[PDB]
Amino acid sequence: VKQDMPPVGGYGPIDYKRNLPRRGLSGYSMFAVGIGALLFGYWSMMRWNRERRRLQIEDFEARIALMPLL
Amino acid sequence: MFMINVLTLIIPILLAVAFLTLVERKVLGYMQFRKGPNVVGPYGLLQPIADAIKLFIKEPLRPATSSISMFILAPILALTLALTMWIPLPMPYPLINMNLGVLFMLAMSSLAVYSILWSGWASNSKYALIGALRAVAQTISYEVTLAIILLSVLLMNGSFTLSTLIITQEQVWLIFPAWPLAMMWFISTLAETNRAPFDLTEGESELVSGFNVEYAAGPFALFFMAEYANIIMMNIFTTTLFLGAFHNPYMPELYTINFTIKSLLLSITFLWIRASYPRFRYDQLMHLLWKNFLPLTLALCMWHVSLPILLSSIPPQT
Ligand SMILES: CCCCCCCCCCCCCCCCCC(=O)OC[C@H](COP(=O)([O-])OCC[N+](C)(C)C)OC(=O)CCCCCCCCCCCCCCCCC
Repeated sequence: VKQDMPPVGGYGPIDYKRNLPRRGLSGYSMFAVGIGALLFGYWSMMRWNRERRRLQIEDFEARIALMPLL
Repeated sequence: MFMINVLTLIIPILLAVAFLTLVERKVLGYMQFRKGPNVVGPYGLLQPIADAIKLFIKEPLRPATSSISMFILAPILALTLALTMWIPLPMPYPLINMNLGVLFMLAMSSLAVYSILWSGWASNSKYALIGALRAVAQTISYEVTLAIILLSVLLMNGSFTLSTLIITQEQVWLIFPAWPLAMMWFISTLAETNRAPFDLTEGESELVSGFNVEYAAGPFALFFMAEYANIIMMNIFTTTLFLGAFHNPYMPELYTINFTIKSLLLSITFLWIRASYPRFRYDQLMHLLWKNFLPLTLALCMWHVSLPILLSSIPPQT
């Protein structure tokens, strides 16, 4: 006879359980990364803002020099 | 000559809106294990043309119980406000170089809500009224936090001018020292345009279509292009605010390419968010911004007003 049957040793394994691998970093790591990014941004902003203030002072004194003729 | 400039501003954004419909459909299909439109033309390049020609040869269907004057005025106001609020954006030179462009965009974003409100009220239907009141709730949820976020992030720029924002980010990006404000701003821009997961006005689950349920083809397309031009303008605004690119005065095409690809990535992130999240309830969105975002926004505003005084880093206003 010929029918639809499983083999002698059966079929392979079949999963039925929830699989969540829990990928990622701990909270301390991401918080430290954020704090370091904030500090780097603050330092770069302080340097560029001081330079921009000096440039603005230079332009203002240029206007001071040009004022009496106008 | 200024007519040439304004038409070359307003026609490519309409073409961008149509191809944004195409890109939205195709990308959203590909994130859902399927294909987008590819049968209309070569890789579906002619689908927005077919949609636009189809929608403008259909019946308008003005209802009998609706006040016709407001019913016509509301989509006109929506498309108009979506058009004359792209202007102050520097690309890298804005068409209109306003000294107070940030407040201008805030005011005209507050004004665009009235189109949704009058569309809901004008068409005499209960679902339209529900959509209009949900728009009101969304506006009172997001507006104050959005304005305080903008004020706190503009304390490092120096002034409200959008043209000087490139000079501020000439050294480093503005997302490095203001990334919590950047995240809160991104959520605020998501909730501003009634985009997912804060749709809540064109809700196809709780309602049928919301405020535009009585708007048939022709006027219905106006709200669609207004919404899509709005999301592109929010993406460009966020790119200018937090991702300022290198600008060469001799080669503006470098800045144009840079902020173009950055705004494209931001729109791709918008559609990425759209396909992956369930819809918020409109009372949970109300308690989201008023309880979680607002105290942190106030604390960050005090931090950003006490920071440049602390460090001798007060930016110039000229
Ligand atoms: C523009 C750049 C990119 C931005 C990100 C864009 C891509 C990512 C998008 C992700 C998907 C977003 C989909 C919409 C989500 C909507 C929900 C939502 O946002 O809820 C917000 C939720 C709200 O929480 P909730 O909704 O769960 O409410 C909890 C309510 N209780 C507690 C009562 C149960 O979170 C926030 O509001 C957080 C805002 C950002 C916080 C940033 C903190 C920065 C660090 C501060 C300092 C910390 C250290 C301690 C102090 C140290 C001092 C030195």
